[PDB]
Amino acid sequence: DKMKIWTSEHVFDHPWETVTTAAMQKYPNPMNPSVVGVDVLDRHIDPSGKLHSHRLLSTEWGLPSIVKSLIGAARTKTYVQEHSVVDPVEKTMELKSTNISFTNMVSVDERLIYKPHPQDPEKTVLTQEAIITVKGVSLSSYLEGLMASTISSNASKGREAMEWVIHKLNAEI
Amino acid sequence: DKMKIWTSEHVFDHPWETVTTAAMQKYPNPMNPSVVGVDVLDRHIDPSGKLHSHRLLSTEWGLPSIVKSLIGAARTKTYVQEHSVVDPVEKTMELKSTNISFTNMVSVDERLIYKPHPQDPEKTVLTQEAIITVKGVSLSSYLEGLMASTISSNASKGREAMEWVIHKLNAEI
Amino acid sequence: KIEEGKLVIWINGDKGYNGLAEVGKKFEKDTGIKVTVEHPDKLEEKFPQVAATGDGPDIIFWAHDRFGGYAQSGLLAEITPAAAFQDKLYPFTWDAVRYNGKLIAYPIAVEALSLIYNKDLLPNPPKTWEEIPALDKELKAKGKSALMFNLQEPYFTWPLIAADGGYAFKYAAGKYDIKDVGVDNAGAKAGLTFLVDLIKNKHMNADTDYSIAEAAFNKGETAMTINGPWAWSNIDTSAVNYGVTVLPTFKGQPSKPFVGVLSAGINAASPNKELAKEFLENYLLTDEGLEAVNKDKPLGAVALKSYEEELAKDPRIAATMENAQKGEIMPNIPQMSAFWYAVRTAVINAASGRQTVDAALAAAQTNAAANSVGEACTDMKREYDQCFNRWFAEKFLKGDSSGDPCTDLFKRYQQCVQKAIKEKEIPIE
Amino acid sequence: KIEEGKLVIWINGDKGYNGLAEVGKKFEKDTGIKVTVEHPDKLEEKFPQVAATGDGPDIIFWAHDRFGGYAQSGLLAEITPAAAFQDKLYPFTWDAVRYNGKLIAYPIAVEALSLIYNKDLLPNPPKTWEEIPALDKELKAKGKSALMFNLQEPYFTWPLIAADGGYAFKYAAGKYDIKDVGVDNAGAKAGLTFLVDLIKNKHMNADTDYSIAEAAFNKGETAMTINGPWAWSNIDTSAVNYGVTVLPTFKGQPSKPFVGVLSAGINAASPNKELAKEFLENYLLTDEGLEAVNKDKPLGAVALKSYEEELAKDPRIAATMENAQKGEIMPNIPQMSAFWYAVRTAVINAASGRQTVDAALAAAQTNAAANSVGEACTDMKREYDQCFNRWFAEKFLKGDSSGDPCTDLFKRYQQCVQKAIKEKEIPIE
Ligand SMILES: OC[C@H]1O[C@H](O[C@H]2[C@H](O)[C@@H](O)[C@@H](O)O[C@@H]2CO)[C@H](O)[C@@H](O)[C@@H]1O
Ligand SMILES: OC[C@H]1O[C@H](O[C@H]2[C@H](O)[C@@H](O)[C@@H](O)O[C@@H]2CO)[C@H](O)[C@@H](O)[C@@H]1O
Ligand code: NA
Ligand code: NA
Repeated sequence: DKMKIWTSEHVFDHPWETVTTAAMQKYPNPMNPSVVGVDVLDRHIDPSGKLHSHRLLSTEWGLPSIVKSLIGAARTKTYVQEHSVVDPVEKTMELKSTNISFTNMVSVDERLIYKPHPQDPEKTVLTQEAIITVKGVSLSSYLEGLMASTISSNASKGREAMEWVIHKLNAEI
Repeated sequence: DKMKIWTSEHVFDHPWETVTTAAMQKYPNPMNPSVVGVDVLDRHIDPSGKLHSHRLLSTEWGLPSIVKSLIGAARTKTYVQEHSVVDPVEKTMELKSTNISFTNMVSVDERLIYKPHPQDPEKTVLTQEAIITVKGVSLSSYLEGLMASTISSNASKGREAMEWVIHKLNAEI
Repeated sequence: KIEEGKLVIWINGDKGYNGLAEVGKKFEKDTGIKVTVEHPDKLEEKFPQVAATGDGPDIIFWAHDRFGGYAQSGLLAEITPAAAFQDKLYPFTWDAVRYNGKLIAYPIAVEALSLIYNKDLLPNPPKTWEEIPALDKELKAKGKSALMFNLQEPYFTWPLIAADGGYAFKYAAGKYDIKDVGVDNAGAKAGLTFLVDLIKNKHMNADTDYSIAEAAFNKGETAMTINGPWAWSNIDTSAVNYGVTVLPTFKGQPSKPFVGVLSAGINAASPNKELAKEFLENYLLTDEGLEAVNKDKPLGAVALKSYEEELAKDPRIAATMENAQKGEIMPNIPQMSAFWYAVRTAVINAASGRQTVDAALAAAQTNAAANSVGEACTDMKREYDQCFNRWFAEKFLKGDSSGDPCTDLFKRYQQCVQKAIKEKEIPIE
Repeated sequence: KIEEGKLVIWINGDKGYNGLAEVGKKFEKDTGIKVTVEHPDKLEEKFPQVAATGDGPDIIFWAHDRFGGYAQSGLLAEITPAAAFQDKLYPFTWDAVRYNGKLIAYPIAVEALSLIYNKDLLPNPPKTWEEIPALDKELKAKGKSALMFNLQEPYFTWPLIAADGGYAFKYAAGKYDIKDVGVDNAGAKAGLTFLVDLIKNKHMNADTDYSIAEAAFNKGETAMTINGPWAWSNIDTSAVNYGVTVLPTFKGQPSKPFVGVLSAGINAASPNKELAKEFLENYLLTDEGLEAVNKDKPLGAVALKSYEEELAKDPRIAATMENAQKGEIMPNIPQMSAFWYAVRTAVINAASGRQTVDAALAAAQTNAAANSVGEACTDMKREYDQCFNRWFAEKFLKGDSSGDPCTDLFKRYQQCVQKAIKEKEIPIE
């Protein structure tokens, strides 16, 4: 049940304190103008001292040609739910986020962790994953599975064709 | 370099002579009304006595709503090239077919063989393969590879966002 | 392989080829460029065969319905008449001969079938399809046949089919759906049923062709027949005074006959493309030239405005236009050649009672899709395939092949398709 | 938590709340149902806070621009006036208060800013923004200030920005593109630059608020000011004879001021939804009721046809409509609350010279997207976030938290968003 369609490690030239502070107030910004509404639904410091943040993000896809016509028919905004945990002693910031908008159909899930750089506390390390789950089945499995579906289906039509042709053919003489 | 997105074996209750004869005159038929033109480009009996047929099939996709408008703009017909070989002594009929229409972009390839039924010469056996090659790379590889592409790409925007936010954040005090 | 400095012109042998020949003579007397007019048997098939090789006539005359096929299989040149010339002819006729907004031939005249009757035997012609059997009995009694017409070409029977319902391709939003074929619909069946009943009830006979029926009616042995503007001239010289009128109604709905504009195309493999344009525009499509042809055999309703005026005082063109309006214009889609054989074979089967209507007609429905890729080659394709399926089964699989099969039917067919591919621009290995 | 059988009505303290109170008295005398009119400080923010809990007034009065926010965050009831009633009011005003083709409030009057000047000090008012500094020098010389107006609310400065170029959201094909914000465009910068220059050149002062400027001008210490129909009444009782006229032009282009229709919405959490409709339709929106309000403080140009007629003989409504036509109507999109803070903070910064125009304005561009999901909560969201980012950094990360942060700003904010989610129908875990 595992298939991490991606995974990545990167480094910021900034101390975790400031990377984390900045991550809390990330939106809105010029590099992500599609993020139009961010709200903190709940926030708790837990028994162990870990700050928990649950945030909701609203995103408007950039298809500005028929948008006026389109939004009357249906909403143009996608929503992703987010869960972050800050440990201020061990200096880690986790962040697990799913889209809520089309999760019945598909479910992209991204996990991120910010800890200081083992070699230089001034730098910050960001490791990153992502799982696409098309139907709880990997993207690859699902996409191939479709090919089974229709390939064999069309195959099954061709065999009717043959029988019909043969029937006409057998009928000739 | 191998990934047979599908594979199948089926049986006709008809003797290979007649299945093969009927396969030669398969089109046009009611079960495949999307096949509108079939032409034999070349046919040779080879030094070993094997009949070779190269056929071209024209198919019109069934999207009859904007077809009048659509065809003026561009052709609505897809083309598949076909190669068949008949051995009349060993009683086998091979058939390798590719689409020619969008092969630069993608290339579905189907292989079929009709021999008599080992247990009953009156019945005919049809085994069947199919290879999808999206870019000469399997469908699965290609489709996952895209996820790399954009996932990491969006990841790379988020890191700009962070820097910009941080720069503004660092600038405050 | 067409010679330069002559013109060669094909037109069907039922058309007025001598008249057209005279028009060429005037052309030769004025230019000195020789014109040769031919009327080759089965020309609808013969053109394609020769055109594919790069041979054939410089100018080809046929009903417009097959010109879309011809053009798209790379055989016709795009015609380029001036804007002033186009005003000279009805724009309705320019459309019949227009494919992908390119003009592919010159329209000459509008033709449709009418009821020709013997005014001495039928004082008043039946307005009703269904009244005929009753009439035949009376007429047989006086030693004659009520009606006789060409049962071999589906053109002549089509009106009676498309009467209660029945179509080649449904016309939807300015385009024809090639996937929608009204050969196997409810009324198309009733139409064709009526026809066969008539043969079974001894009233008609399945064998009757064009000549058989022309002869009998012009001999005065039959009271009515169904034919076109061209046939009038042989009736005239015979001592039968005749009328042309509307076709009988089936189920009290008009008989619908497909309408064709006799058009004139210029061969893609022709060095003489500008002589052919002058001959067509400046000699044939004039009051003078069109009269010459029309005198020999009538053209129906000419597409030249200036001569259609001088002509539509004819009470027979009147009746042609009536019937023309009562039916549909023919499609010039490439799938037409396919359609025609499908029904052609359907009709005889019913008529000779070998297949029944439902079978033969259901058959047609699907056989109508038996197009080639180069639809000008659809007829050659049939003959080569019909040859191979006989061979493959009888000879090759039985292990009696002596070499590659139906090599001569294949030879030409290959060339048509090859030319057509280039025109259609498909890429192969 | 709203009581049944009373009505409570909020309207801003610069509006004519006593007049409105009188209208309630007539209502009480006729029905016996008590009416209570309040004017709570910072009402644009106060309504949302209380509305979210299920508390607040039954009826809320504000410029229409913030009503789209209010409605979509589940706070307003859909209004259901009869077709006959709608004919009574201008359809232009019904549109300002219509969101997703649902009416969300009753429009009351159309308001826009004009130039009010002292006819004793300025015989002829400057038609030109750029002529002011020159005038100030002369006026300072006689011991007075040329112009003074509210530099704290961005409403008052907006006209001068949207003059050479500058917009909230581009309007494209009947919808507003929320991704296109004209706060950071070329002329928006020049506009705002002009303003700040004026403070630097000692002509204005950044500190000036509403009251400061009202006082000075009504005291006769200044020649001009920029204000709305409401402010006229305090000028009247003061011994200054005044004119209202067009705003000076910037770059020879009109000063564009956003126009608002003072509308009146019914709280979603209100048992008295049918008393509120009768009070609004049958008491306030009548010649009688509207006069009462207008007498206390003028309403600008009423949306009631039958009273707008009786009124537009006023040469000041005339000048309001002139200026109203010269600018744009305000959007009622939810993103408006966001937009307003973005510019509000932009302007002061420039004015107090702390940030320069390009910086403060670039800042606004992006801050304008700082919407909440429940955009009625966008203001509460700001205050909670501004609190958390101070805490998180100063307290929590330094390991000095004593418990969950900014709990009281968070409390209400949470409720607004929660109500808004239901209204927007999002699904969460
Ligand atoms: O057959 C004589 C008569 O019919 C023709 O109509 C044709 C049609 O145009 C062809 O494409 C053919 O396959 O089908 C019909 C005959 O079944 C001509 O239009 C007409 O001039 C000709 O005399
Ligand atoms: O501020 C006084 C004056 O301005 C108002 O305009 C508002 C706008 O309607 C609000 O949404 C706010 O954030 O921005 C503007 C002020 O900066 C009212 O329209 C008007 O009645 C009120 O008197
Ligand atoms: Na999930
Ligand atoms: Na291939």
